[PDB]
Amino acid sequence: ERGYSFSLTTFSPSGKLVQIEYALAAVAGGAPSVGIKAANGVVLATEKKQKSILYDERSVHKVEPITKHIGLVYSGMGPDYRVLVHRARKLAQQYYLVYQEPIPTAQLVQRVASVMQEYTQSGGVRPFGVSLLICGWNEGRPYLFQSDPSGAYFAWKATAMGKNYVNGKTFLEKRYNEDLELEDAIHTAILTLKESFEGQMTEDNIEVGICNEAGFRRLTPTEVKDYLAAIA
Amino acid sequence: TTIAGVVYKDGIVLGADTRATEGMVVADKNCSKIHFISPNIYCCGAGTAADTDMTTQLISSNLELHSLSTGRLPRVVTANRMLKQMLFRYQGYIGAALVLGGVDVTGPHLYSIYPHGSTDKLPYVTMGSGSLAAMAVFEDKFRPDMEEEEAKNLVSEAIAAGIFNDLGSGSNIDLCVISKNKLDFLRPYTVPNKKGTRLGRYRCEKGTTAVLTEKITPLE
Amino acid sequence: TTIMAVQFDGGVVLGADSRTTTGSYIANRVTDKLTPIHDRIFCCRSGSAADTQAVADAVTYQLGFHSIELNEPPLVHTAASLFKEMCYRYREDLMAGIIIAGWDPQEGGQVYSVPMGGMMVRQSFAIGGSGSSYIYGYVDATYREGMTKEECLQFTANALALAMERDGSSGGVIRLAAIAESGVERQVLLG
Amino acid sequence: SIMSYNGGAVMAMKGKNCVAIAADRRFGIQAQMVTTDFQKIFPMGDRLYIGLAGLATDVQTVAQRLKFRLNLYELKEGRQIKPYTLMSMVANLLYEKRFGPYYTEPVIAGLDPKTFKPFICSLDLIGCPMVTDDFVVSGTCAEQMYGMCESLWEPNMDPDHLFETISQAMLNAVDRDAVSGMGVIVHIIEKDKITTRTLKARMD
Amino acid sequence: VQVKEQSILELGSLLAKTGQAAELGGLLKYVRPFLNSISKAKAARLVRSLLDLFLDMEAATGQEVELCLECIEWAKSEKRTFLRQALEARLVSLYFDTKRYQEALHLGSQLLRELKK
Amino acid sequence: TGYDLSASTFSPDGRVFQVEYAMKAVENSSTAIGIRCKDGVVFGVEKLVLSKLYEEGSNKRLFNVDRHVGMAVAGLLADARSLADIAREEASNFRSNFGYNIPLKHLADRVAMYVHAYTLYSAVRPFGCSFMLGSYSVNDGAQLYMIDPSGVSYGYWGCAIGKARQAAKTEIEKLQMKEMTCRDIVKEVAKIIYIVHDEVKDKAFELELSWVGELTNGRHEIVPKDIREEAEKYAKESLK
Amino acid sequence: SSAGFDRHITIFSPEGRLYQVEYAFKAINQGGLTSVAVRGKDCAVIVTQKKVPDKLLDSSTVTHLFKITENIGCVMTGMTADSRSQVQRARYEAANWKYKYGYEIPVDMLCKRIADISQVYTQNAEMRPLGCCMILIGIDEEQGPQVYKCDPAGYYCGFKATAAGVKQTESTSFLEKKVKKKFDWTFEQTVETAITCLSTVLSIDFKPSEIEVGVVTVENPKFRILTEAEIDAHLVALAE
Repeated sequence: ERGYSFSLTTFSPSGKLVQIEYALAAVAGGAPSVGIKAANGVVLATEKKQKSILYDERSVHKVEPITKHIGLVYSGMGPDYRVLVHRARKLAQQYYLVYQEPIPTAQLVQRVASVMQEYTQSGGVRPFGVSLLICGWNEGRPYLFQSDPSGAYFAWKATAMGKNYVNGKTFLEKRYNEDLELEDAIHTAILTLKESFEGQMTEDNIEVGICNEAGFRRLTPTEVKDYLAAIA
Repeated sequence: TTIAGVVYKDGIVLGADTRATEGMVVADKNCSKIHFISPNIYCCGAGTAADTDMTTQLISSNLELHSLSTGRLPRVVTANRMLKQMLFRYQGYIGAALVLGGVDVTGPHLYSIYPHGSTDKLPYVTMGSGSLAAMAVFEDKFRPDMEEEEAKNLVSEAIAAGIFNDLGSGSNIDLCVISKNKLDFLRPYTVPNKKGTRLGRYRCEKGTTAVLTEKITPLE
Repeated sequence: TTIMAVQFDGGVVLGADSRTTTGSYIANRVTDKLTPIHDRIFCCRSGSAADTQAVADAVTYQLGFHSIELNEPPLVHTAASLFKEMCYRYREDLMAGIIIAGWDPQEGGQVYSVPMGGMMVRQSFAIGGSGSSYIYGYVDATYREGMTKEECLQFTANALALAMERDGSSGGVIRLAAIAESGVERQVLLG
Repeated sequence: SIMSYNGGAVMAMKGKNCVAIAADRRFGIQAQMVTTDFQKIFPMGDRLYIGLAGLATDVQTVAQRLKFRLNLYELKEGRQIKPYTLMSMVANLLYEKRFGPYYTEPVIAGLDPKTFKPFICSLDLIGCPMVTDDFVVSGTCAEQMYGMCESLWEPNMDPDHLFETISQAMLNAVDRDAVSGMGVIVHIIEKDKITTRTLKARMD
Repeated sequence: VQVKEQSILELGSLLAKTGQAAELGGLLKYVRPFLNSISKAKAARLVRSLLDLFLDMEAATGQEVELCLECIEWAKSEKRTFLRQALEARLVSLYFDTKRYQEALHLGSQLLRELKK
Repeated sequence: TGYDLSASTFSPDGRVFQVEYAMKAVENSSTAIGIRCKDGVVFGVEKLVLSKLYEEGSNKRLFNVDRHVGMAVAGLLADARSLADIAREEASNFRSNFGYNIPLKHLADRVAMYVHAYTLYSAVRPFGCSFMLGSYSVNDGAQLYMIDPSGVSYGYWGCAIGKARQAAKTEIEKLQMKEMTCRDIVKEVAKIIYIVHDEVKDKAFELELSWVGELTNGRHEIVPKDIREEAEKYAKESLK
Repeated sequence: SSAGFDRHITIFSPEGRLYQVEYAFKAINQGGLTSVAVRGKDCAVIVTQKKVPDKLLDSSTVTHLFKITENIGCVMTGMTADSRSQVQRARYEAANWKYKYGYEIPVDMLCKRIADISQVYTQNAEMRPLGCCMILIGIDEEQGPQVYKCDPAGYYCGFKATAAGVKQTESTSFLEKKVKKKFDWTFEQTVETAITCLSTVLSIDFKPSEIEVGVVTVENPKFRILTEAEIDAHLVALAE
């Protein structure tokens, strides 16, 4: 490059930022996803489709692990997702080289959102088009956080993103209670993902990852075929 | 410091003592010199203490980073290639005499790494101060394709020769067996040397020490 | 350490000992002194151990990329140039003696010598290493121009056996390799 | 030597549900004392201390740099620091100065912030984290301190006999040393409270 | 554990195919504590499937409505939402098989006060 | 319009007009052909003289990159002398690292990457040049290559650059290519330059011929031009 | 609609889209070419025609079938100048996997490294996003054959049989009808379907001179470009 470095995101005359609001529009028209925190573990459930019978499902993965106990899904766009995965992978290593201890889940999200915000103020680039759902069972209590293209973190009990997320939002508002078990959380997570799905819900149309206090665990399609018997 | 390692018909047996001397004074009666790299690869270190620590944590970081990206399994030749390329870059100013061993998809592999960067692929290696004593037991007693109990008897014999015939090795024996599926890690394996008991009460009554100024600060 | 390379009417014949010392102690009884760079081009390294392993990887990297791009089997003289460029540039930091020998489709069998200064010269036969000073007289009275392959295998076998006997730093076992148009024939002897 | 330029002695001993730490009180230049109240034990929170010995420059510098990283750590998080994390933090700070190191040998002794479990460790001048279960020593008069604690240590010790043991350990080891002395301070900490006593030593 | 699961499911499928309800309904009364061995959402499909194989034997309504009230009052004690809803939906289907008049409609009004809520 | 200012933007249907604009800049230049016979490559450039306007032998477009490599540039002449410095500099570093002569397949690739690199950014513009690469080697025969301003570079037997592009290669393919000595090809080149470009716009024009092959031992040089001069004597035999 | 400069640089639209990248998807179709990839049970076929407009042009320097490593081949569609720049990146990072890691790179891991680079070109606004596609084949240990496709947006996935180029929606519609009927796939069963799909979509019924076949096999993992004779051998064999 040359030395331009001019930020292409400035304030509106109203006083809002324009490109971040447009980046949120790309997230809302993405694949639906749901995450539920249920007092012994946290369950991530995304919704994976294939436009043909020609694609392969053992290749592209949505639920992606980070350390040994920290999972991560998204709802926005695809190529930008893999960037900040590899960024967060290295970002958890400088914690572990220095402190010799697995990084707490709150400590990642402070660092990932700091990457993402500082990315928007600098010049020549667009913001990301990805929102995240990060979870983990650190120090007894499990956790569930959500980031955004603006770079703001939250702490949900149960949220949803992607298409028709407000419909899934009201559904969890009646479905979720003070506490459940892990298996009940999986049963209501498939229930809310079956809200806006299509007719074929096989072991390949959904893709589910959990966080035990024993650790992160990604579910193979065998159990998801077995657990979808009398689903929702 | 005395480390060794051998390849039997299925897996790999590693072994070390537990003693870190500082000059000519025993600074640690129980150290830990078998390090983690991956769920199928361990490593043993010798020479400088801190330089083997910070190196073997860096490579265990990168292979965890690599294998989580590929999603398959680490390989021992990858751990060999990262180490010899790093140590050669620092011109041998980092004292790290390693023994690398693990079981891949291909099979068991054993490596000796010198701190200038030269590496070897051997069926049995010894490093450290009491390495010349340990190589005497390996060469007099070795056959290809041993059993697991034959190998575990052999390495503990070689480490015990390093203890009883050298001043840098003086304590408990560690082992580690890495087969194709089983990972055994035995920190007390053999205690050859005890400590003699005390025959005299030396404790005086409480208040046998003159105190100038005391101070109490309560906590929560 | 003693390395050996003799060319003949077809390809070449390489040979080395296997004994790695750390000054008076044998750190390794058996050592692959010789290294496959490409499918028809070997080298056989001497001097330091960490240095020569470092150079032989980088040359294998650069020649491998160059030959895929050119989509042909490379030249032995091309590979000999790459050892020259590194060992001359870092002649203050490398103690390496390399003999490159390999078969080539353009020019048959070739043997080059890159000693510790960083020069390069084609020879009919070429020796090197710490034990190579003891067989100068034998290799000059026994070499005859126009040998077959099996004569060269017998020639390098007697030449390495003398230096292993007389030098202390050389010994172990003998590794041989015959590179030709057909294949690479590798064997391990004693005697 | 460079370690023998100012002198020093730091001992930490593990008790039953408590841990004690001690140091001497001398600041001098190779034969000539200057003051009698040089601080070598620094607080790093509650029920978690650190002692430093060696060169008096690197005693003061590293104790400030460690406090710099520690106050940032407890603000970016909500909790206090675990004693393993402090040991990894110090071993990072020493290994960064790999070629020209800080001439010091830190000794960490604290309790659990979650329970009362005691912890002791000591490091090299380049950061080898050696932990023990009985005692750690550091300083110029190191071998005399091994003469005491190998001979005077029992597993399950109330804080009374823990105080009486570490006091007789320091007073006999330091008074054999030439460049250490001029008073001994002892911090004995536990779950309830913290006791600081200053012993009666030879002032020569 | 699992070898006793497939042995009683073998015997449970045996009692259905032959055609006796005393041996089968005795088994359904027996396996009531065994429901607290598996997932609370996987158990309900099994209870549904065992109830259907109980019903599709012979029109003997002396005990069919009696086993239903046992399971509902068991779910009133055990407090599962999906279980009691699965039992009510079968029970009102049973009443329409018997052509009942108000108590079918009374019950169906009671569920809609909860189901759509 | 609106999309045709930078080399970084695409069109709404998906092309780049700045490359499209530079292609027709080369098209408005004089004619240069290149043809290989069975043991060499012959270059031919029609070169215009306005009235006097220079010497006899200024600003020749037959550059000489390597000892065995030729050029036949046409287009914007200032940028052509830049590529000749780049292609010269590339072959030298091949000689330095390696130490056999540069193959022509690489030298087409290594140059065309540098052409392609100027078609990405809004800082620089595309080159307005196009040219021929001719070599000969006893291990590889003769090869003839051809680079456009986009960077698309591959092999030909006969090509032609300039205004007379489709009009010149109409009759190149009428000849033979394998059954020809290049000395026969030399006078065959000169008629095609003499056939095309009637002197309606430009009265005076030169004819520079260059010639690498078996007879020149792989060394590239100009033809003996004032010597023996058999091209133009044979070329003007086509008055009817 | 258009806000700011969303038609020009890679920023967002008010509709939550962008436009430069989806212009680049139909920057392939100016190439005018269609390539088909089919994976069988123990093989992986790549088939691609070529158009030879000039008789004065070689039949050697044209074919898009490239060789990344000894066990990985590819095919390129889109424009040609952007294609060969993409291939040198793939050749370069395959070799760095050897030097860093020691073993041969998987065909899956290479598509991550390519799609990351195409991501960044989308990402920073002052550079062009390189419109050309990418299809790889190769044999993995304990995984069999694989077929992947990098895209100029920056995403990839595995496939069983998937074409690219100009004609996909007729070519993929035929391959779905071929796969979902659950037939056998051995070697020549896989090659014949890769021809007849490209035969029926293009509706040509050609002479064995335009297409090239780049099969890799479990028994022979070397990337191999088929001879024109044996290409004719398969074509008359499936002919009844």
